Amino acid sequence: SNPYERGPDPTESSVTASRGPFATTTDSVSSLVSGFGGGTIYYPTDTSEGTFGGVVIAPGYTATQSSIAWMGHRIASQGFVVFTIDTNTRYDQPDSRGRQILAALDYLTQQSPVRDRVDPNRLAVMGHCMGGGGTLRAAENRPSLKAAIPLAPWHLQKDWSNVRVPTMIIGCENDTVASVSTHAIRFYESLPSSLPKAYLELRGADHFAPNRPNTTIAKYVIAWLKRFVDEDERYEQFLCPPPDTGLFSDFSDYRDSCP
Repeated sequence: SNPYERGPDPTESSVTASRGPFATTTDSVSSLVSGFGGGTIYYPTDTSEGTFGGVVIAPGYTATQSSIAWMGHRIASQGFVVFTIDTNTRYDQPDSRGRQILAALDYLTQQSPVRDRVDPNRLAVMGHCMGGGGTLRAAENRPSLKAAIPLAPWHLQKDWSNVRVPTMIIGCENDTVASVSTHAIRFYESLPSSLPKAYLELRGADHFAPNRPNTTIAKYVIAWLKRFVDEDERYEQFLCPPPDTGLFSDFSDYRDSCP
């Protein structure tokens, strides 16, 4: 038995939906909170199935939470507590984002209005651009985390062989800000070979593809969160077998660790 399973058995239809089975609302967190620059918490209103996994998502350089908010209701409604932060300033570098992600996690589980709805043992980190570099760092530093999902990441450190948290890196094929050959793929290729991982490269997408609703991104994000945060093997169908990487797919490349 698995007590962390939430919601009905998933179909192609459910993973690609813009709103999953759970109704959601939001709490605001002011910038005067310490360790970061505030943000919005998206969470399910139904308590009857149990507590949910927690997820912090962080933006990129020069950007705010507006650039990631689409992920809030989208992911929370599949059965998660999702925290979209702002960083102290818009110009904080990756490792600083990393500190701040870690701080928003602690705030979510220890002090927020919705702490009583979050399982403090089941957490994940995601981010975009430098926020994704920060995501890598957070996972390097807090190996108790269940999942890490860097979107179009940027970081000067290329070697992430010390990461031990299941990691799905999502690259954008035509990224000229954080080109996949000097960022995303270098990171993926350095991950230990024993570690559950995946690299998704979106065909013909630019660097900002993560900042607007994207059905492909949402499906594999929801699946990776589900599989490792909730331990839920009902979502392994969407991860293995891997999908196709022809010119007739949304993916220009896909690497994995299957079975």
